Amino acid sequence: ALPSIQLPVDYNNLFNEITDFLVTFKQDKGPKYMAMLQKVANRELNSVIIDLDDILQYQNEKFLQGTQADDLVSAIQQNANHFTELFCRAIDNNMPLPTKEIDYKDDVLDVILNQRRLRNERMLSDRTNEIRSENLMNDALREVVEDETELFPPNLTRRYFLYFKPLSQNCARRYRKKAISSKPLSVRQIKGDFLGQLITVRGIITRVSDVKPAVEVIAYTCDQCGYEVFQEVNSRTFTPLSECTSEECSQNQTKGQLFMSTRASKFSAFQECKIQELSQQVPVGHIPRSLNIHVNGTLVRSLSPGDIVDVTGIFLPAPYTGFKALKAGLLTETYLEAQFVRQHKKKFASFSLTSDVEERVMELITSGDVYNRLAKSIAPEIYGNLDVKKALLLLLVGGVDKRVGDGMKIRGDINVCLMGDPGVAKSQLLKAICKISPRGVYTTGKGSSGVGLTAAVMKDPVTMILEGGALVLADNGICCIDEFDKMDESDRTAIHEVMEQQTISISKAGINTTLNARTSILAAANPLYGRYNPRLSPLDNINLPAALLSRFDILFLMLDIPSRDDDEKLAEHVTYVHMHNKQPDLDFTPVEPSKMREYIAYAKTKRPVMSEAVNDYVVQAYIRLRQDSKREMDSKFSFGQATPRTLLGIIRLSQALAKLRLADMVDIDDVEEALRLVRVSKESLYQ
Amino acid sequence: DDDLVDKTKPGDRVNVVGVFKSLGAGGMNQLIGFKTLILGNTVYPLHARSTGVAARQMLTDFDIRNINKLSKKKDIFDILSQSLAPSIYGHDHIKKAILLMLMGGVEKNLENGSHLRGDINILMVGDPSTAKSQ
Ligand SMILES: Nc1ncnc2c1ncn2[C@@H]1O[C@H](COP(=O)(O)OP(=O)(O)O)[C@@H](O)[C@H]1O
Repeated sequence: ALPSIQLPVDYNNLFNEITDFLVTFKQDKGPKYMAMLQKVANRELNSVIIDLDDILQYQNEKFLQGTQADDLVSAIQQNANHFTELFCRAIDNNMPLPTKEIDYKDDVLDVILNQRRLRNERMLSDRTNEIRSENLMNDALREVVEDETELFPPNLTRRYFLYFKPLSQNCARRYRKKAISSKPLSVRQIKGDFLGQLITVRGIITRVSDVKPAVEVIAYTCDQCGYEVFQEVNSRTFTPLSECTSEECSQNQTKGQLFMSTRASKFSAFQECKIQELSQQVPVGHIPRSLNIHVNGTLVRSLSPGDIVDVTGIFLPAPYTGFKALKAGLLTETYLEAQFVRQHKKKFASFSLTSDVEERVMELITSGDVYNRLAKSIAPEIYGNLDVKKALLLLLVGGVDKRVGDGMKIRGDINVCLMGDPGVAKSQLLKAICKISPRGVYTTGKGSSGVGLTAAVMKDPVTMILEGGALVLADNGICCIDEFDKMDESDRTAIHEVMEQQTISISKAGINTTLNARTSILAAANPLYGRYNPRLSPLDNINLPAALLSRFDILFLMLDIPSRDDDEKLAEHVTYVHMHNKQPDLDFTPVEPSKMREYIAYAKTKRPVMSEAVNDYVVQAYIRLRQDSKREMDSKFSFGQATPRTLLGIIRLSQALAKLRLADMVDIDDVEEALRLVRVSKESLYQ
Repeated sequence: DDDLVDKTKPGDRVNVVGVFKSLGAGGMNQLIGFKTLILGNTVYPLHARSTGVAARQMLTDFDIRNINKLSKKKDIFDILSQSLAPSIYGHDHIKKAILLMLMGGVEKNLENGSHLRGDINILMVGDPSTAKSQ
């Protein structure tokens, strides 16, 4: 009964060689990870990051200089779960322990482990005194002390954590080895044979839960024998235990009666979410599935919902089956444990490094004529509309704010509407804008109702929260909106509530919340039946009241005059699209969006300040606008009224225009550009 | 079973060949047991009138040699145009496009941009009883 199997996997010399690689590494002053371990011993960091490349670099290094190394990349790659603690107990062999005197305000966790380090040694110092005092080289005298005393386990006092990291193909491109762990694989590609492996998946973060502590081990005070009982739980649920389980309360008539304790237990950060399929490699008639991923420890609070992320980890089952009668006997429900996060579309306001950044940013700066180059680069796949692209470049900036303090804020947001139909292909840009921009949700007219894009209340799974909508999702980002003309009339009311910032009021059956939203609005509606009748007026061919048009600072019109000379360049434009896969030729090179947004995000941290001469230039220029707008008062081609919100925008615009100079140099040509985009945006209906 | 997991989406027409087996203790332990199932199976999706794939049609070397003999001509577009009106008089230029929609055009998705649409969509209009429903 119960036979045994030998396998080529060893645990002995692998533990020996993994000690040497943990010690002997010099390439990337002294040893790399010991200085990191001294930084861990500095008690200022909680994570340990292990690559696979320096392993493979070492594995290249040992064969070329010495006889033979045991393979260790594919060794970890197979089972990958026993390599957690068998690696980590070798770390505690070597440690620069007293490297800094403890701070009084360091950590309440730190003062507890310092006790259990010291209480271990003082208990160790007692037993070696009694044995030498009762005699009848001292290694066996040391060894007698080792087994006659109950101690705290070394698993109980750790204070740090370790996360693995998958290898890139880049070093695998030089020397091909077991690079199977890092491929963009699908949930459909997850066959049930990849259990225990280390994988790489990607998708969309959907229905993120909340972070709440997970109990791991529980302390138990005796109060009679004075020991501490410890119970490790790896199940879903558990039980409290009996009255005592001491060795000294044992073999005695009166046992104790215990109770647990809070401050001595060890907890863990816990939160999970679900990943939906990428919706690009899905077969032609299928519906995307989901997958459960547990997240533990340091990496928590790092995954916003509705993103694109590369998740790598190791693939483990959970003991669970479905309904009671449907159980075929051994039903294994799986999950994935998160190990490393690499996000596509790297989020702004999260970097501070500038040196390797300005290694490429200064080359963009020293390229010359940058501001005209930018709007050429965002969605260049149409012809013309450069001033139209120029304003949308400025929509990408935004990024200004001011509160007077004990008062009100001002919203530094731009709201550009688009009018015209149909051969301008506006939706080619509408998909392009929310694609490059981080936190970009593409929305339609009817597919969200008045309750859809706002929040909702449903029963919480395992961890009655407010499940939010798209505008709840796409805060601090830009919402792309199709066909505002066909919304619900109640859905119009919420949009007016965004033009005053952060306001979403709810007076439903049990909900009285006023939730906040740092969103941004782009809208595009179509004109009336027919197309551009000069017999029709402004607001005659418009299906919306002008109070909503007063809330729009910037408005465009998409004319289509069939002109003879404008076609031949546009004909050569569109035919060149299908000849190749790139439009510009010998005059321009496009900016890739990843390098583009980093220059944007660095420009988002400037906050230019105005001056006094630019104060003088704007005031009389507003008297220019206020005087000639109020001399018509008609339903003619000119619009009716000029708001003070027009001045609120154009001050904010030249402020945002100063941000692309990155210099806090609000000047005369700063404002000179701002007036040009006002008079051309309006009244382009002359031809 | 193992190589047979997930060949069908819900909503198709599939032939199933297997063995009708009844397991379980039918209530005689301590009101009806003997629930049944079918195992040892092979799965064959079949074409519907309006659901699922019909592209399982084979091509022999004898077949394609006829196609290669056919495509070496100069007026086969006319013959294929006149072929699709088996019982309908006229409508010559209408039938020509109906070849072309099933061709579907070419699709070239741009590098890190958007796709460019390739298929073709047609509406017709006319007086009734003029082969509109035919
Ligand atoms: N050119 C034609 N050749 C042969 N039959 C025709 C022709 N035009 C109409 N028909 C007859 O018209 C009938 C179909 O009517 P149809 O125009 O398709 O319906 P509806 O106009 O209500 O959509 C068929 O039964 C067919 O026999």
